[PDB]
Amino acid sequence: GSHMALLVEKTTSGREYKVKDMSQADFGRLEIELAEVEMPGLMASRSEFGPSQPFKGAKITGSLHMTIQTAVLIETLTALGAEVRWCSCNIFSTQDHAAAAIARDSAAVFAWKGETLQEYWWCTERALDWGPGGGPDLIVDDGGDTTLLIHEGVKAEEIYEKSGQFPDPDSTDNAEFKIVLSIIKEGLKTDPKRYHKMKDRVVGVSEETTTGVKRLYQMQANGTLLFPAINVNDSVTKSKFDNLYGCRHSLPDGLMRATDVMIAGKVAVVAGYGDVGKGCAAALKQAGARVIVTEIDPICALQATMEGLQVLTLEDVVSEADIFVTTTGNKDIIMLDHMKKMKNNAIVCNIGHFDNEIDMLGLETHPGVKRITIKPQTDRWVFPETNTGIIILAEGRLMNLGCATGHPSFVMSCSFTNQVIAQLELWNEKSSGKYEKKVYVLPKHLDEKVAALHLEKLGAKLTKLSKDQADYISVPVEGPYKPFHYRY
Amino acid sequence: SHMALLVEKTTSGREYKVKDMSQADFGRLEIELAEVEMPGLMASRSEFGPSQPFKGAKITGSLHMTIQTAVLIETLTALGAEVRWCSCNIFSTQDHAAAAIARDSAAVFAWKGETLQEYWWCTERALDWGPGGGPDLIVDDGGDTTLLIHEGVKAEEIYEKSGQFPDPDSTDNAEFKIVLSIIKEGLKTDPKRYHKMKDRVVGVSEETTTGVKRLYQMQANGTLLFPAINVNDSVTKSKFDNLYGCRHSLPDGLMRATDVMIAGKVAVVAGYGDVGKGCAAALKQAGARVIVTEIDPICALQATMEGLQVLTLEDVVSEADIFVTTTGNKDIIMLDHMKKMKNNAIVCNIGHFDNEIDMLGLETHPGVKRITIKPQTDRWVFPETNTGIIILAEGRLMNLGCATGHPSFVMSCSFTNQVIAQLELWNEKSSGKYEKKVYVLPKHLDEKVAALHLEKLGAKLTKLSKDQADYISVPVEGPYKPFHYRY
Amino acid sequence: SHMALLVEKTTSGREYKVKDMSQADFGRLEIELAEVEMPGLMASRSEFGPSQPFKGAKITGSLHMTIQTAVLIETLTALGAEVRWCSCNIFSTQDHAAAAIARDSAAVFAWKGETLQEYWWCTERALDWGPGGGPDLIVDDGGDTTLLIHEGVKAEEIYEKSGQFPDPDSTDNAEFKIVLSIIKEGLKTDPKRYHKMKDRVVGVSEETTTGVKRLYQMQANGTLLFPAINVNDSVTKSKFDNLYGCRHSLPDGLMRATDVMIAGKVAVVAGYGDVGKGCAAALKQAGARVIVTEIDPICALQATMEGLQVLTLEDVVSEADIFVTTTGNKDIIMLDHMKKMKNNAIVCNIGHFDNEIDMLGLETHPGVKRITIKPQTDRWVFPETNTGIIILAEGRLMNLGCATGHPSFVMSCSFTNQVIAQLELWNEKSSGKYEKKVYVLPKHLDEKVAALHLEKLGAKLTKLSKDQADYISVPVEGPYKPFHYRY
Amino acid sequence: GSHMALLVEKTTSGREYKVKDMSQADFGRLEIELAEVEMPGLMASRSEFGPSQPFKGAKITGSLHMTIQTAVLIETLTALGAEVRWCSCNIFSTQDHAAAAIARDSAAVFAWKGETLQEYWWCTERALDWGPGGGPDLIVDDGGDTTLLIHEGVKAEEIYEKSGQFPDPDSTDNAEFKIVLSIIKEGLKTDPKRYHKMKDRVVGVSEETTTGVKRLYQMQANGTLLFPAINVNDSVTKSKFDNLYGCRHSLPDGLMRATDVMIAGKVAVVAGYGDVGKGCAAALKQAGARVIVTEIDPICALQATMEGLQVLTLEDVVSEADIFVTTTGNKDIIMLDHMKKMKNNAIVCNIGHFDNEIDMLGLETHPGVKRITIKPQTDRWVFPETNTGIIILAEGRLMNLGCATGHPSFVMSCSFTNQVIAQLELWNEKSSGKYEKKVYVLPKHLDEKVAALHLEKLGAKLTKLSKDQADYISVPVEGPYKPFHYRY
Ligand SMILES: NC(=O)c1ccc[n+]([C@@H]2O[C@H](COP(=O)([O-])OP(=O)(O)OC[C@H]3O[C@@H](n4cnc5c(N)ncnc54)[C@H](O)[C@@H]3O)[C@@H](O)[C@H]2O)c1
Ligand SMILES: NC(=O)c1ccc[n+]([C@@H]2O[C@H](COP(=O)([O-])OP(=O)(O)OC[C@H]3O[C@@H](n4cnc5c(N)ncnc54)[C@H](O)[C@@H]3O)[C@@H](O)[C@H]2O)c1
Ligand SMILES: Nc1ncnc2[nH]cnc12
Repeated sequence: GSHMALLVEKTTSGREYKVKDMSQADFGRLEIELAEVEMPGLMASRSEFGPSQPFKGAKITGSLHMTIQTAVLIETLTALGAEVRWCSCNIFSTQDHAAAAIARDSAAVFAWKGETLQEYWWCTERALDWGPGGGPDLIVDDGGDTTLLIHEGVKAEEIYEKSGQFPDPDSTDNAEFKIVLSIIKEGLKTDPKRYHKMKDRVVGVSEETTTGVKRLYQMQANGTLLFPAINVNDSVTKSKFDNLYGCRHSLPDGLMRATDVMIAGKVAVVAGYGDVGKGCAAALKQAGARVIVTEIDPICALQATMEGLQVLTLEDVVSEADIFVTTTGNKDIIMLDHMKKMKNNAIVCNIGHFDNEIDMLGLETHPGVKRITIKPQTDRWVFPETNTGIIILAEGRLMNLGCATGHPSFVMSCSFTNQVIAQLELWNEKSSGKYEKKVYVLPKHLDEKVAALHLEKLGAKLTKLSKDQADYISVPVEGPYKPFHYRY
Repeated sequence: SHMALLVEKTTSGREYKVKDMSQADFGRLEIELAEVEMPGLMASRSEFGPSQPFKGAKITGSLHMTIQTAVLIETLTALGAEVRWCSCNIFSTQDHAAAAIARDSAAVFAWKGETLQEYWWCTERALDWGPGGGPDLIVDDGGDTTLLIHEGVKAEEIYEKSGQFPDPDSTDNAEFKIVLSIIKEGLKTDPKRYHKMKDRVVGVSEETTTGVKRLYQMQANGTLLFPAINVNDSVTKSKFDNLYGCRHSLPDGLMRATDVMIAGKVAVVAGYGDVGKGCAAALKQAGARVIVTEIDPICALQATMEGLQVLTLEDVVSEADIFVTTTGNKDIIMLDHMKKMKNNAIVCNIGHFDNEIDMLGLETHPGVKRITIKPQTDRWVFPETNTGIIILAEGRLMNLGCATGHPSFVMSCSFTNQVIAQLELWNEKSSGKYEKKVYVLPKHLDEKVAALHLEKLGAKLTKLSKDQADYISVPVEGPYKPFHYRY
Repeated sequence: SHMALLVEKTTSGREYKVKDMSQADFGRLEIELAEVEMPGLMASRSEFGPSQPFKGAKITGSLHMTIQTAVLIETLTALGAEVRWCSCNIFSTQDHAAAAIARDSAAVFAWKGETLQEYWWCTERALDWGPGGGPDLIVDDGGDTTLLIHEGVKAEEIYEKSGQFPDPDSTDNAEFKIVLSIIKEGLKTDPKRYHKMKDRVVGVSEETTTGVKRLYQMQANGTLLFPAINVNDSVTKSKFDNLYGCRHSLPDGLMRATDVMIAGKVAVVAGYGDVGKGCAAALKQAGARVIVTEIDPICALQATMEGLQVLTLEDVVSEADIFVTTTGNKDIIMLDHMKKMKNNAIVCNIGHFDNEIDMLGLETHPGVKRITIKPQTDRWVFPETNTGIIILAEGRLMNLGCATGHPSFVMSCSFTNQVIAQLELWNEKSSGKYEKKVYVLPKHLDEKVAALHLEKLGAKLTKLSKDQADYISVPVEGPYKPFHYRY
Repeated sequence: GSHMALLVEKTTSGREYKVKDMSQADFGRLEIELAEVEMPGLMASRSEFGPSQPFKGAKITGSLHMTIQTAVLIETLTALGAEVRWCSCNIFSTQDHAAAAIARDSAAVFAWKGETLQEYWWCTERALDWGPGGGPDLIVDDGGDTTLLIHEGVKAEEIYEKSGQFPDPDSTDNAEFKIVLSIIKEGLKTDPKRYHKMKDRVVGVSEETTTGVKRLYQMQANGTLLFPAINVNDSVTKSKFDNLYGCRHSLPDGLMRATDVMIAGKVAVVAGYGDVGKGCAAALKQAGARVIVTEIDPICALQATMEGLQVLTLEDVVSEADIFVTTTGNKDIIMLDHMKKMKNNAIVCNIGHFDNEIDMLGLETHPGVKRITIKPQTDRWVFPETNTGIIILAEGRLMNLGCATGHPSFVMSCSFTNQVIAQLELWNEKSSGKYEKKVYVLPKHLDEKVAALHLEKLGAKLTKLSKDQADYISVPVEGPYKPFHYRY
């Protein structure tokens, strides 16, 4: 094979991995130990469920961003008896010391910060490739790439089984999808029933993020979804916490690490005002920026105005603003056309799941443009027309994870305790038909439980309803406390 | 009270009972200002006026009888409705609004400072369409009009068979004794009043969380007599009026009633739902240190993320300067709590009903003394301590009781939803689309409400390309969010 | 006006003129509440009451005649002073406060809604200690009482020599014509009134930025007749009342006058000094998008750091919903600006004098029409456009004119400084310590004011060890900051 | 000499330096170029004054923290004709790439991140040691260490000149001062009139920070101050901007980089509520912490309460709080006694100038304590009594600079344009007696000018007074606009 072939390494115990630097394991462990204290829902899950080993025999593939927080999640799964293989769901989001500690101590991990796209897809394939004993039984996904690979893999395998044909990247004009089809092609040479076996064994997927869940609904709508899915993003204790308060923390962190720019006194544009945009706008306003929101949804627009934020189209503000943040989960928000109008050293970043919110393709092909790397994940692109630049963060990829460390532990404990519950539910319920090849959410009493598990850490003292009071508001003393449609 | 509970009539023969008709010109002046602040309602008049969709309809409403409600009423009449109205609280009426409506537009039975007897008499009047019958449609806020009809029908069933009347001795609740006595008296005049009424009612649209709770109870126990639209739980109602409206009107109520500085104080907000979020926001933004009480661990955790301490009432009762109940529950602030409060602690309620605070225990505490500072600000002094507390609006919703409730712009959001709900029920009167259950308006209409309010504020919306719309799986024209989206 | 400008007298012979003495009981009730909120004043009564330091003193004040000022007045009288008072603005009096004071404690000449003639007559009355002479001491807010004395002395000098009177034709300013006519009339009765007065005045303590500006002008031109203490520039005045007080009372004024939703609007704050900072804070915290105008690049830069846009008025005149002038300057919002404003834009002033907004240009605009919505809320409609603007309190300080001004707690800070200033001037009356110049209170007393207000709020101060105190070069007991510290 | 002797290196042009890694110069230049855009007051100073070379012939020693921002300041001094030698005023505050770029391109620099105290004082001595041509003429100081060394050097030289005696570290129990006296002792062997010559030549010092200015007043009060001083800290455009808004930026940056802890939901204690404490409290509250302030000054305490913050003594909250930040400029704020009461993983940091706000001496000698370094400048100290830890940032040294990058460029341009003005004034005015051996502040019209220079960058449009309006408020159309005693 190739001089530069990607090859798995093995620990002294024989577990596969590929990480940046295994010498970083001790440092990873140190920060993991700190995180544990900040993640009471995960630690409570270990205490409650560890002894009964509910995941005994289960094989779990995950793609949550390979951070210290994810490390605590992984080690909760393993504490509960799972065997685990992991990759990151973005080329820039891995924390190398986290990856090293997990590789050393707990799970197969294929992840490093600064992957090429070919490396990224290879790592995804590896995390899914359990070899002859088969697997996974369970998938934890963030953004849907792992789920996509499986669905596209089954499709390719069907064509191969019927007609002998391999995928051909020439068939697509999308550069990344060419890589995907190439991975699949090569994988047919090693195990051309890989994905069919998986299709038959996988109990379900638990999906972390808004973009991933949109993809799940597309597959359900078109009748292609192969196994049950739990939508973790839309737990209240996920969407209304991680997406909002997480970003309120990690947006400014990414800006400050990447650029050190003063936010106070600047004009910042936030495209989108969903959960992520709300948290980003909040951080920016809190820091002393004057925040302008773009929106397509009149309800979200009206919310922004109630918070004292101006709502305009991008075109209205492109020449004036200092910082741009895309939060939409859509595509084509900041185009080359917009970039050409920006002031010198305008900062352009994306915090939505995929980089196509920003027109990186257009930028890279703009005649005469010059990319000057300031430092990793801070790039100044100089427009020749003006001899002025724009500062792109993380090549348009999720800026919080790419330029900083993403969300903090405490809020990730809320998201990831939902993940643990979701995994437990899929595994425990596998032999009714509680779950069809459809998208489900966790029940409210479990959503409430996640919150309840995090109150003591913060010293929050909850009031107990009397029986009379609970009757009066039509709820049980132990909850759930809100109607099905409650929005919080 | 100097009020005689006999209807008056306009020159045209339309009934009313208000405090002072001389206030009508002033009412009109403030309505004229409110119209500019209520573009959703004005847009509704322009869109639907030519077709007069409420031609021939008879509508009873109970929305608080404010300037804002006047604009709603006059939207209904601009669209062809004949209207009778009452307030849903004894202290929430704005007398000038009532006067202008009574004079110009609709039958109104409402004044600020009703007794409970007067309150229930007004409710009966608003429902009394005379021999001809009615209402066709009900607009309710808190469910008292809906309650009266359901309890009336129940009493009429028993009466028809056994001749038994409701007996007020059956309840120790002073206000419910009044309701049972009103039902008894109505049996003695027309034992089928409410049976006939319920058979003619096309539906009710309900404004507020407490009222919608009641509706869901009636649906669950199979007693609900007619379709209901839950207006509260439109996004453009619950996450605007309940939240931002209270953020405005809570401090307004506090300032008018007491003039107390909020900055530097400790304020307790009991509950952290939509109302409690708005109330806590106002207090914190005014420089108070806010402590939240909650039963729901999700809401509690939200409060902590906003930098608020979450404790039980018992932990802070002697420390706090201001107490605000927002729960929609009962028995939040009891006499036992009151007795521990510092001198001149301010106690108020902004939930729908006054039983959040233990007025009964207060009023019956041996040796207690009430000194009225001014209307709706009372200082109660305890004999044990010789210190006092300040109760606002006798525990009734303080924002409406001590100030003017929410402002026009936010009420335009709420009330545009009410227009849409009323139009839906009425247009569908003969179609069988709605069963005797509780419905919410569809998302495209919730979005329309928002969209109607953007121009006023200069908010400029982006349009999706078809490619972008496809990418996120929505139509270019919406709706833009999944059914279970929480905003 | 129905007011007869003839003094009334109490049973005891003390003069007054108020709107309605029947309001005294209500005044008393609200004063009793205010006392609990004003610990600095109450502490002053406890500390100094036994020694009666103002025994035999005659004090004239012009503080706005509110409940808060009533507590100040009754601190002065608790300490032995005899007091005469007027308000320093035509719309700022609270009639119940005035009544209670008139009845119980001091001569008061004040009502809400004075004409300018009445305003100046009240000022003369507050200064009129009869043949015996007085005042010994003046409490001023904005400098009009001080002005009258200085202009009076000037006119008396000319009169004594040439018999010439002030001629109102010498000014085109309608209000200054009233002042010159009052001086003329007083020459015709007692040509040495103000000469005698100035020789007896121990000093003045001045409350507000505009008043202190005037004092510094008089010092600079050598006309200042007596010592003055600048109370405004105590830290515990300027950086509390002017800032936090307006943060409270600006939204109060807006809400009472108009009930408009602030959230979602664009609001312009002209000026970003202490008052503009507080006003902008309130508006932003209420959900308005605030645009600041400024002439001072430091203040402008501060605003930007707070996330506010800084533009000129001309850039935003047609966009903003609410305009608030805070400058202490003149000619901020002119007729030319008004004409460009959207229908029902709200225009108000919270600086000391109404000439921040061009009332004269408005009132004299051909074909303009004023429609009073209610007292202190006027809608002016222009003939060119047939659209209107809403002027609050005819351009007079809106917080006091449309609401109740600042709350008691913050006014206790301001007014404890006034007590200290008055005690200093009076105790030093015969010592020659103060020249005919403007003085500020020393830092240890500024700190004492703060310290007197901490217990109320439960704020617990740390004590320096002697080693720590030495390390930062301060005494354990303070003062804790260098002379030029800005806080 | 010693195997591990600290020795100056020289550039290819012969200029002295000692930095961590000269290969970092290119990276420093890249970030310097970005900073320049964010520092319009400094760049305007270059444009206005560059051609006239006002500092021709002047030698300037500085000790401003050796950051990218300071690099822009240094290169403004050199653009204006100065020769410059520099050190950092804290062992952890240097940005190594900034130091390298300056060393390479513009000035002698003795600075690295992670200096020992002996290295720190050596670098201070080197920055002051111009060799046989003499110098400096001018000093820019932050915290007063450079000024202290000169004053203590003159004292030692007087004793040496009169009585032949050298300093003896045994004479002091203060470990750091032993190092100082040792430096001075050794320096007497190379030039025993170094400091006397300086005393005679130095035109003045411009002092950056509150602690430094307190020291200057002590020397003025005791009649020991040797040369004029300009107090830059107390320009309005310094104290009310850098100390406040700078810390509002850089406090949370330091916490997030050092620990990644979620601030939202926590209890944070801010000791002191001066300018720095106001900005720190603001950041913490803005981020969703519940902030408790400690104060000795009743005015500052009352301010805090008006902002909705609880004011308590440290003892009231030590067992409950999650984060502690000292802001006092005092000493002995957080003692070992307090530390022993803190919860597991409480974060303890200092943002005041000197580390003695926190009882590091007491901590280090606590029986059985164990220091576990998580990563540089994040240390977990484990108390044996409880088997719980506290997290100390930057060994108690200024946490914003030690754990992150300190303040951002834009606000430092305000501080440092004051520095430029101060230096120009001292140099230009040296031959009257405008300036005695006393502490002075810059006049208000120059303070205003600093602000005015930063408005256009932010798009802020200032109104011009009419002549009539300016008369009415008793100010000139061109300012100054406020009375001498105005507090802003
Ligand atoms: N980086 C992180 O740590 C992180 C955390 C959570 C979620 N995510 C991702 O962030 C993205 C947003 O998630 P969310 O939960 O806020 O979704 P959301 O659906 O709640 O909000 C997205 C918003 O974008 C608006 N929008 C869509 N197209 C737009 C356009 N062309 N211009 C302006 N506004 C437009 C929508 O109206 C909507 O309100 C998703 O990709 C999600 O997966 C990232
Ligand atoms: N890290 C940075 O970037 C940075 C920036 C500016 C200033 N500084 C430094 O920060 C420190 C504070 O500066 P400042 O300008 O805020 O000073 P300041 O004098 O304005 O404020 C310090 C405050 O601490 C309070 N205080 C003193 N002793 C106390 C005690 N024992 N407990 C509680 N409070 C106490 C004082 O009352 C005062 O209000 C100084 O050392 C200064 O040099 C650091
Ligand atoms: N102003 C108002 N009018 C009617 N209902 C309301 N509910 C809250 N405020 C109100």
